[PDB]
Amino acid sequence: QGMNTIESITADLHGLGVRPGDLIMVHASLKAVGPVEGGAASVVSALRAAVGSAGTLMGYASWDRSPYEETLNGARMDEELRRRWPPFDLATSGTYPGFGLLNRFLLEAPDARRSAHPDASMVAVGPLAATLTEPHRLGQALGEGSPLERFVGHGGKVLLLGAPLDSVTVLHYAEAIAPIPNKRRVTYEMPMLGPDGRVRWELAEDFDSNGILDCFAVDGKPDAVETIAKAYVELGRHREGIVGRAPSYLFEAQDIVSFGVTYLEQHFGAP
Ligand SMILES: [Mg+2]
Repeated sequence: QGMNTIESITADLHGLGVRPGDLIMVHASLKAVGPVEGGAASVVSALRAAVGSAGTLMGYASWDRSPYEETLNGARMDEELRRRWPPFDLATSGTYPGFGLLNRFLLEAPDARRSAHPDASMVAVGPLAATLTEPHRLGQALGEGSPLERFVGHGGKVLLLGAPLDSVTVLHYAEAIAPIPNKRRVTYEMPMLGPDGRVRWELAEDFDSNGILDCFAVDGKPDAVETIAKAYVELGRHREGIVGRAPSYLFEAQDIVSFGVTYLEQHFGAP
């Protein structure tokens, strides 16, 4: 039909390998998925149907008003602002649109929870929701201690619904743990909520999310996430298929992270 349905999307997910009980991190382009009856909310319903009440869904929500670049690497932050930057509120603050409209609807799903790192904020729904979303500290955006580390430890799977291979966020965790030199770092500041005296701008120091090494940080050229995912795809371990009208991928998170660490060691462990 012109519009896929909750049930037809659930069938496509199952055919791609999603199973009841799974922990799924989703990156979607809902335009690639195409019209579904009831819109993006019905895509969440289908995913929930696919993983059952025991499964957990997860998404990279971030924040539509994050001051990442405005505070990046000791930038003179322009107090022209006079600090009326909107506070990061877990329930009301918007998601970063670049990571997909679906994260807004995961947030609206029943009993969904959201992590407190404003720039790296994660949404999760299901038994593992609090486990995944707490703790989430400045300086632990995507690496050790982050929700990504626990997503990998709990056997998560990465679902791309028409999103490109560079959107595989769990490979930022592989970047963080890979025993190689010359890894790039950044610094920025975020409005925290500390000892309930409102906003306290606090500082983070973390690995660079836009290029872990110099050669991966060039514009117009593949970053490490894309480079590694493409190389991993050649093994034929992942699953591919259509969901709705979107070319889609399902990856085992432990395996692609382990591949990514191996890849980075074999290629950049020399310097
Ligand atoms: Mg369990």
